[PDB]
Amino acid sequence: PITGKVTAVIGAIVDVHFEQSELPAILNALEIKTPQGKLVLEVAQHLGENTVRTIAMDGTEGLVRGEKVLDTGGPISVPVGRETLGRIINVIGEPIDERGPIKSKLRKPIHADPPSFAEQSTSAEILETGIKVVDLLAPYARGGKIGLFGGAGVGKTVFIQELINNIAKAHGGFSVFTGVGERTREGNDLYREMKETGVINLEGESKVALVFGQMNEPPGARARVALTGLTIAEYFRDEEGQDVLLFIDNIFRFTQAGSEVSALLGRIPSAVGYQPTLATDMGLLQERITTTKKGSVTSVQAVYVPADDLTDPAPATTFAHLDATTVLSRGISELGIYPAVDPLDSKSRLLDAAVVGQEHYDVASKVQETLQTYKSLQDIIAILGMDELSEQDKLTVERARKIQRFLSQPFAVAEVFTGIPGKLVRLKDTVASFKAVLEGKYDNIPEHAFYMVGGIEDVVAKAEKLAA
Amino acid sequence: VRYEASLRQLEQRQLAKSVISRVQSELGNPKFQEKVLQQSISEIEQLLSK
Amino acid sequence: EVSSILEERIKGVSDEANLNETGRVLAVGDGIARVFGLNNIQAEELVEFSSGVKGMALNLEPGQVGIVLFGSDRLVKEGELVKRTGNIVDVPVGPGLLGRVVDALGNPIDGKGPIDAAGRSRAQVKAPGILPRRSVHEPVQTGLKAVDALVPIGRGQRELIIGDRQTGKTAVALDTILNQKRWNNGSDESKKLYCVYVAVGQKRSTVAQLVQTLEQHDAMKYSIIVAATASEAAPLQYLAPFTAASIGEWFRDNGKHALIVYDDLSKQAVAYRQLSLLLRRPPGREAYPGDVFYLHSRLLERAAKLSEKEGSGSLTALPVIETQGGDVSAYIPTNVISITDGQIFLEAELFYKGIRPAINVGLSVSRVGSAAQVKALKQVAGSLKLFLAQYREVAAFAQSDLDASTKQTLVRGERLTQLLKQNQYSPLATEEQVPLIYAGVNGHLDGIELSRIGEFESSFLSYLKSNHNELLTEIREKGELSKELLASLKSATESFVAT
Amino acid sequence: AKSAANKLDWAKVISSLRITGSTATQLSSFKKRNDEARRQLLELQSQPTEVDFSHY
Amino acid sequence: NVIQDLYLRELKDTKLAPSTLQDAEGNVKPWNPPQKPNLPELELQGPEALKAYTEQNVETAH
Repeated sequence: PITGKVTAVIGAIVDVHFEQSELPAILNALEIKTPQGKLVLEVAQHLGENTVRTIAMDGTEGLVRGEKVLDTGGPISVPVGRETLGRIINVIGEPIDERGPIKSKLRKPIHADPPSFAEQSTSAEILETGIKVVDLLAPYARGGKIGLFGGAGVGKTVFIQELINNIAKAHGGFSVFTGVGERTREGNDLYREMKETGVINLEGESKVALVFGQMNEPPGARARVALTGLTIAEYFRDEEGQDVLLFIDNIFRFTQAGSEVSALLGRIPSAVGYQPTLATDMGLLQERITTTKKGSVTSVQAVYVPADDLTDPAPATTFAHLDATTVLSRGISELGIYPAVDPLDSKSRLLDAAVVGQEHYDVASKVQETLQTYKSLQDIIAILGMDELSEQDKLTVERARKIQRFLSQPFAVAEVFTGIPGKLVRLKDTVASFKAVLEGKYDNIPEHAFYMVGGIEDVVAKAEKLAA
Repeated sequence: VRYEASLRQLEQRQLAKSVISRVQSELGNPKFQEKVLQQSISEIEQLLSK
Repeated sequence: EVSSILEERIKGVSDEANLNETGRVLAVGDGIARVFGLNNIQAEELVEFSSGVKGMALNLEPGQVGIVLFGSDRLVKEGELVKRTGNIVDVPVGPGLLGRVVDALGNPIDGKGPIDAAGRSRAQVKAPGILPRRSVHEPVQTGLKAVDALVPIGRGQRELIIGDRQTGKTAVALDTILNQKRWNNGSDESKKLYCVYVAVGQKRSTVAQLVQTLEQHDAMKYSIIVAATASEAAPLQYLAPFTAASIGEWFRDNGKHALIVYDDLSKQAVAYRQLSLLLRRPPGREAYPGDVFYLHSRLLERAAKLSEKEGSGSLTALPVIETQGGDVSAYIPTNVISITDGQIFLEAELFYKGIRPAINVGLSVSRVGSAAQVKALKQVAGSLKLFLAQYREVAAFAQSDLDASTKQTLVRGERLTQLLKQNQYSPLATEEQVPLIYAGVNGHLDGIELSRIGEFESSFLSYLKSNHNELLTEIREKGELSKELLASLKSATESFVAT
Repeated sequence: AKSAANKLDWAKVISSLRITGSTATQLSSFKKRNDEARRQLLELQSQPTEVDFSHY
Repeated sequence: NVIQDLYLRELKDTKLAPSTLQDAEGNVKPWNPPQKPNLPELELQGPEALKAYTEQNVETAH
């Protein structure tokens, strides 16, 4: 059996020396038997002469030199199935949520090789959403990756919630929300909130699975929660033919977790103090996310920059994998319009005549240009005054402010707070609606009746209601 | 048609693990011993001719 | 079926052979490997490991050899036996690679069937001397204005494409390949290009989108695509332009023209950066090694126009840069710029504000890249390059003097900028671009106002062929305008301007 | 057929500009057009209704 | 080597064939039967509406 005695504990880097004909490979799992738990060490180098260098998944503090280690024969094997949906799991594959054990069905290694070239997206397939605002101004796609912007606790968390509900109706698909460097107070709130709005249940089968890596756990455990959530998703697409929408939290903590691993392991930090392994580790992750020829893992990520800087190496690398930006904002939410998605800075590299339809691109641009001109008009209208408008000028202002209210859509998750049932509005019906504002059938329909509506048909009733 | 495509995939893995069983059957038998002699005489012809 | 493919495979292998030397590895990992032994190995040899992975000898040391791993760490294990391939690192060259997708190793990775080769030739080679070189004479056509002859490129040029990454950076390059399809199916073999598009650091998903897009546009049957995607490890990305460029040279020494697009050389610098630091070599200026320069200059001078001796061959280059916010204070961008001649400075700000292509012409130059253009394409664009750098100065102070002359220039200039725009992924023909630049150069955009520029264009072309195609037959064959032809066009353009 | 509807639409629009009482004849023209444009999008949606069996 | 001998024995002795029909039905969509609801679009049924409109309407007058 491949066994060895610990002969060092330099930081969170624990070196195990193994005997003759007893040899690891790089990425294997080492389990140190202890009465204090187990500790999972990942082989991240070979220093030769039957010694290794590893990273840890948990605190190294209290280790003796001389404690037995045992080599599994390959990477950590984490549970998969529909028994792993509605469970918080740390990296190791075990409950931290304390609802007894997860019924093992199949288990699968946490590291897996990028799918074949013929099985990477050869075309853009448009991921359906009930949010209309999202599907026009920045089309979600089954192969694409859409990086959220905006504050945290500003509507973003609720927005994440919304998306889960649409996917269930649209495809049948689930989710996995993976939190890297999670804030353990906030995890309780989100766990409670998710169960309550019914995207997780104690009554059976669930959609979103949560994967949490606390910040008090070593750097290594922070990086490796990100590969562990993804494996759950990869089983749904390849073997059950179903779509999966996989959220990731801060990708700022992904880069941060690697720099420490690098430093401890005896690598030398690169540009801006960051990991010399920044591009290749990210590339592997985001070529594990793609539309397969059965099913698809799409990922919505959250992008947070290092103290307002876009020239740094880590955002740049990220932005390459992203094909859209949804840019949530405070100025839009102060008008009591949730969705928070700032229209102008919502842009896609798949919003074009050839991908979404010619019609679609053109409806989406007109509505954009109108808000863009409205915004510029308002700028000099404040200084000079508001008597300066002509018949023509006010035509752009009227059509813009009709859309500005029209943006707000009751969200299912946020049903209590609005008091109005959440609605969903498919892709074809999103185009049609905005066309109707363009032909001016909805250029005399009350401005306070656009507040929290759905499809084209729906707001006829609200219009009657403001007036009557 | 999708299921047929999968069936091809299924087939490919099924047929893999059967070969892993026969590797274990060969190393289990004293074929382990009948075949090391064969390696030996092949290696003799080869090394003689460097 | 599934039984038959396996039976074939097992029979197509035997994997019994007699070997020379072996090593057994010392201590492996970090994308560099340390091997014990290997006492007769040559330098930059190919080694093959018992994993199946192959590597290139980098450091030959007296007791050990330090190979570099072409492949992910996890497969390599400690105590594996490394055997000499016996051959220097090479990649297959020949014309059995046109319309076969390949990686940097030359493997078919979806492929379009296994790989057939005339020869193999070493990844790394050094370019011919000073003596077999000749200036350009033949124009590269992009089928996009603003480069057509406004910012000229020729055949054997090394002219740069610079801008901020993913502003549509890739499309400008595709159009070069696409536009050359009726000169690439010629009976003039000097006019054909065989093109290699090196995708370094891009998403494997994009590349698969790109492979399909070219087969719709029916252009994949005279281009190769090389891959060292983001997923695939750094030492393979490092070697990706070099390996592909060997393939390019093979077309160039058969005396035929070619093209190679190196997307993105800033990502070759990163790939080489990671490999360099993990070998213990201290970072230079801008945290990138100071030997980065070496890779790009060696690399670039294997794309050069040769003389009559070598078959008047060429390999042209369009190197594609990821700029750090339109800064040119940064090390990697300036290194590519100082080796190269000409720049195709491209603006994000302009791309957003409806100029497609968004090819700024203020910080775009041609030095020796200006003798590419045949006479028709020197006449028509004559001094437009100059006029829109009088336009820049006229608009600095149009926040002093306001005169008709300055106003007139500004109106011509805006109108002219509008005119440059052309649809992307259907690049307008060169013969077709020749009349349109005449008009504007000859100041005939004092009758067209900005909103109608697009409308005039198609209606003016339709008009010209049905009225007189004589003019266009002349430019297809002669490729030189005479004064009489020129006047005949002026007479026709004014007729169209009125009504 | 369909053209007939559109000539009468515009005939009554110019009738309404004058006399009072075609001011809601157009309200009916709008109604028949609503369901008639529903026949157009129905009719554009229809394709050949066979399931393939040659290859698949 | 040992591979060629093994491959051959294994293949002959252990031949897979396509899955049973029952097995196919569970993992696949279990077809769809003739889509007929019966009864085409009903509008303006009986002269009830006719009397209602003839009487209610009248609007020629300023």
